[PDB]
Amino acid sequence: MFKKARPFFIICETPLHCGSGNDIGNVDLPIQRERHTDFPKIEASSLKGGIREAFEEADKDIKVGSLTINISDKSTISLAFGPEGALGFTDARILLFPVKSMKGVFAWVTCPQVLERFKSDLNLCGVNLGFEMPQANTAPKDCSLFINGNKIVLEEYTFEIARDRDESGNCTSLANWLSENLFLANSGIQFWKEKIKKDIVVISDDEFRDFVTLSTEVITRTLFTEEYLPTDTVLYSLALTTPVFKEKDEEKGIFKQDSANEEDMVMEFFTTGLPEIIQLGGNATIGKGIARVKIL
Amino acid sequence: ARPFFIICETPLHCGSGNDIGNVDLPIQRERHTDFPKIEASSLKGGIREAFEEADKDIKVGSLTINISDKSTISLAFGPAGALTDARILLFPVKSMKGVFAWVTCPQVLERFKSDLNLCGVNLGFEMPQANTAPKDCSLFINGNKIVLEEYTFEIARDRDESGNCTSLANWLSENLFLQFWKEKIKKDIVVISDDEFRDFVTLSTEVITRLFTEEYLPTDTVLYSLALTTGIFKQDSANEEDMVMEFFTTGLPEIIQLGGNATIGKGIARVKIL
Amino acid sequence: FKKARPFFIICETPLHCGSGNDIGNVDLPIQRERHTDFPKIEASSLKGGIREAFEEADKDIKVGSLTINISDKSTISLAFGPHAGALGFTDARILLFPVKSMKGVFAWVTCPQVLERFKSDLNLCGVNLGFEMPQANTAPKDCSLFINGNKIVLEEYTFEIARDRDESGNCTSLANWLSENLFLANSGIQFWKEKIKKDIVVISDDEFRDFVTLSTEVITRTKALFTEEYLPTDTVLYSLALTTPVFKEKDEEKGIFKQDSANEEDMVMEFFTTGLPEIIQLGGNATIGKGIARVKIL
Amino acid sequence: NNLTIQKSIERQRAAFAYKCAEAGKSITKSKEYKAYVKNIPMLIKTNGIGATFAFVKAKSEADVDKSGYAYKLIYEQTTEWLKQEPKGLIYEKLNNTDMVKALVELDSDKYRAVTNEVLALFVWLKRFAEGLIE
Amino acid sequence: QKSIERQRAAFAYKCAEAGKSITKSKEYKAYVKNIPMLIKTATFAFVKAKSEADVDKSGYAYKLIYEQTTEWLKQEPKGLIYEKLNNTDMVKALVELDSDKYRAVTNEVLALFVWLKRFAEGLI
Amino acid sequence: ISGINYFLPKDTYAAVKPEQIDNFNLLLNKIPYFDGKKYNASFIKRLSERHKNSISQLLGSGSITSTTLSPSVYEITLHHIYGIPYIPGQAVKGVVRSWIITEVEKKALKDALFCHIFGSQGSVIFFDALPITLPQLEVDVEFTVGMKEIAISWLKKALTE
Repeated sequence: MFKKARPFFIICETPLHCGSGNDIGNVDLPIQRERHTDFPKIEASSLKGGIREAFEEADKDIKVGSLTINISDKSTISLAFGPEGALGFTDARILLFPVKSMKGVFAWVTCPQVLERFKSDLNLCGVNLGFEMPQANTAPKDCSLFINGNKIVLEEYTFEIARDRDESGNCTSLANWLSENLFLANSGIQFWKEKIKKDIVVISDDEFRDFVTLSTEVITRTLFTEEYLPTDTVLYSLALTTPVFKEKDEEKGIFKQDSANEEDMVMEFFTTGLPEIIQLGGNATIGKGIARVKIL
Repeated sequence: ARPFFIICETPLHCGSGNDIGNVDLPIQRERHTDFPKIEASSLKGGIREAFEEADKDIKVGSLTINISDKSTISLAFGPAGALTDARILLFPVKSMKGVFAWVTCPQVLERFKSDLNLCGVNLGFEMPQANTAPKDCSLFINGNKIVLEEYTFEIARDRDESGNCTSLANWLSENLFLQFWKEKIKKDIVVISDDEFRDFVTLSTEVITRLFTEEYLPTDTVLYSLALTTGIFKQDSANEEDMVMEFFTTGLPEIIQLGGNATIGKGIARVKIL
Repeated sequence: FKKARPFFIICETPLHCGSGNDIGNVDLPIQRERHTDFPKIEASSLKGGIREAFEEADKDIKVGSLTINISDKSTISLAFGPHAGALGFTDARILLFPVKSMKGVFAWVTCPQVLERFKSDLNLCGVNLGFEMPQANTAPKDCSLFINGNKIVLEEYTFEIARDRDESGNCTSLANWLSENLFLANSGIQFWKEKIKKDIVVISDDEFRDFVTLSTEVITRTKALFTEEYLPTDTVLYSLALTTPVFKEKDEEKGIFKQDSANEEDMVMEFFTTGLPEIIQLGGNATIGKGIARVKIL
Repeated sequence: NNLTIQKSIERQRAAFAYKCAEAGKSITKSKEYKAYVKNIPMLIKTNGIGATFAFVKAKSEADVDKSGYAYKLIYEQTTEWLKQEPKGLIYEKLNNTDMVKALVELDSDKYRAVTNEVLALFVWLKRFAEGLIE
Repeated sequence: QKSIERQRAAFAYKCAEAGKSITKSKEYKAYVKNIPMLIKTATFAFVKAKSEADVDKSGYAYKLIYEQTTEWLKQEPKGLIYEKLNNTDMVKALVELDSDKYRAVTNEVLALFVWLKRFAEGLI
Repeated sequence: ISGINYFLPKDTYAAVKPEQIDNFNLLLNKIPYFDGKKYNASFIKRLSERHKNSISQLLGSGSITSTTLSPSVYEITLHHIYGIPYIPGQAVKGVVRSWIITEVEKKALKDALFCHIFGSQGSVIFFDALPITLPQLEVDVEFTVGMKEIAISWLKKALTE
């Protein structure tokens, strides 16, 4: 149905709380989880609302193909995201999760199921990674989390993790690709880029679920208690587009080009004007939910 | 005919109208057993929407054309074509060991064996009896017990690969997928008793509250259907159904959109022909 | 979130912000970041403290071309909230931490991760420092904590650090920038003015984590004989103050914020940045004189 | 017809929770018991079952009129449930040892099953305690 | 068994059960709770000094804790000091390490007593 | 080595000697002495000046009335960072309560004056004092800054007793 797709990551800068409504869960205000795996996610509705609000409040001028256009014009947006549509988004899933460590302070943990889902989702958009995913209990060659041999000590647990040699392994390539495609062209952010090259650990799908479920921030507000996603989480999602829903050429705005389809112009409008920071989730009045978005 | 098995990739929600119950936008259900299903008027509509949008060249019979031909689609399947209702075969449920486990009742397996026999397929092994699990299952804690959701079931593993459960798991792994999912499906397939199955499919469906509540089918669900057969491809004549079915099998794209809310990525599914 | 600015918090008396029982070593631990074990103040507590200190003050302020007393209840609801307010705040994170030193009385500490995060936060507010964050185990050019040539010892433990060579070094630039950002521009508490420009020490994150996990003052008490945990004196924090155009429909209800010259966000920012007291009281158990922190907007 | 196993367990959880709530309301410090029953799930979430119940054991007070009697009652009640609810996962140990001692000699899977069991019991225990005591 | 946090629990409980059946018992609880804070502001040397080997004296409590709080360090999961403790005494080893190892052991010892404090009040 | 110090484990023994420290908290507490069988004042003044100025600026001038009513380790309330001799903080409250309870429970809990003054919804606020005399004050063998009506009077009388 949809014609074009493009992956785009989401990186949290402060704790994020995409409310799940209500339930009989332990905490009073829980985050939204997949029913059959208990992995956190962000529903497409909240993400689309956030991106729409970020776009509408902006004020700039961009070149969509061959014509100048301000990004804040009501008519264009209404034609793009739909009437108060031609553009869409998919539910955001969790890719990397931070967990406390004895050495290095904090480490990122992912599991084979998440990586396989990521690879499958990257298939719809026509991007081929060029290497296989890593096996369970593996870490890059230059990992620094090791203490006294092969053992790693995350939280209160101790997993026996096998290093990788020869710099050609699957896990090292995964880490290098993430470092080289998860952050914009360098402008001064060197620390995170350097760290992500060495502090990734892949663990079994069972334990990764033991985390996440019992390793999320819990705060007491004034009484009722809330639950949040830790900072430095990494999520991914897709943007889907289709030709505009119209009948008359003069009613399509700038998206009806002389020699270009509507879908490509819509995609150029989206990717060439998306802001650099957006606000997601609830409780935004107290600085919770800011996030960074990169397309690649 | 040809059994083509649909598998979900994102939560799938087909509009069932309205209700005065708890959920304010339920999903279509079988009128007398509450099993979920997809209406043919939506499946065929979505497949046609995929065909009318695709663009490629295939070879059917003798000649060769592009599936975008308005005439070809207009005639082959619908403006009335030589070419049923969707059924649920597996369902995911949370487990303490293994993250998730697929569960299916003996009744659904009997319906499946009935449905396939029209196409000529002969599985050759008796369907597994209720309360059984494959030989290499990874859902067992303390040996004789599994814990789905927050409850405990008692199940007996098949001692040898000859049994029914292992054979069914192997056949499902081989036929269903053209690597991780194939490796898993051969190990995690439980068969609960029929009565307990209805509870899961009625009180274990995702309900995202955006104030009102919607309802979607969980991801990684497995459904199956039947496609039967009977100008540009006129040829000397339609040899039995070999023409229409050939066109259908050749033209079926790999990703299709079903149900509503498609503007927010819901309703994507994978189509494979048995 | 049209506009935002940063503002520092300096503690002068023990500051405590409890968080549940959280059964542990100390019977009343302070709030701690989950995935790094650093201390922090939840945004709700900071917001409540600043609102309280805003309510009970009294003084005239000027916003563009009008005058209003900051204690009025007609504007507080619009600014802070009873309609979500138009002036939020971000949680407070730890930037510098004082640990006992043998030479120099007391030496501050910090780690590269904290400084990198701080630099990232200032980028949202259109502020660029103009130099590079220093690397681990680096101290200013003219430090006075040294003993035995190049060694330094804070607490029982011992550390090896290397000094700079000239003014262009990263540590000297960082110290010089902090000096004219963390204290008053004019005369004030200058007894610490030159100690922050000479006694900052940068250590690898692994050591800083342990320092902050074990170098918290623990002043016992009776009531029923339990313990307590406090953030040492002279701790330095930071946070971001956010703003947005007011949430009103009719142009009459916008209050003093709506003029005929500039936008609403600028007026809200002027209100906040000219209507704050240079001293405040956060935390808890204030009746025993615990917790007095200065506040300085950048 | 017979009831599905998915409900024969809920119909037991609710009954046991109600009985525990009434037994708690009987004692002289019902307010303290009601307050205490609302904190354990959060403590389990934040720390873990073993540490939570060790702490609960710590505050136990012998006399029945002391403010801490509620913790002793909670210890005993949550000890009774684990004998029956898991269907024989940890029964063999509780017969001759204190519950906390048993709860530290288990593997990960049994630990997570016990955690889920206790949370499921408490979702009903606190639900009835909020009601029967004002 | 494979979790560090649950490993200290098994040793702590058996440790406290060794406190009972001793003539001077209520004393034992007093020093158990008094140990943590002391380490905050060498500390074992104090404990070593005040030891007396009799089984009916108010110093036996340090005759247990010292031997009890060294057996744990032999079974340490991270394994900070195993060989050096095989042919020496705790104070005779912790005075033979460097700055880095001191912090590692410092946290480890203060960690065990947390469970010892809880279990000490449970049964004592 | 061992014996006198029992600390500075090789890394920390060098580059430090028993008579080169500059902070009494460490010397008194950090390095004990085992027998085998059992300060510049400019800072002392600036600390008090800053404490007073801060309590002043935050507090109303009218509300508080200062009232001068006062001048290793083995088996010494030193400020954790500064390591000076005056960090009572709460002992002012404790001494006042002990003096009045001993001098003056149901009877103690019958007069409103014993519901806010020694409140227990606190209203009266007591601050930890500090040095005022730069004294060496070696051991041999504004002390009250209450603020928030008439309370330093009750406190002075209690202290004298």
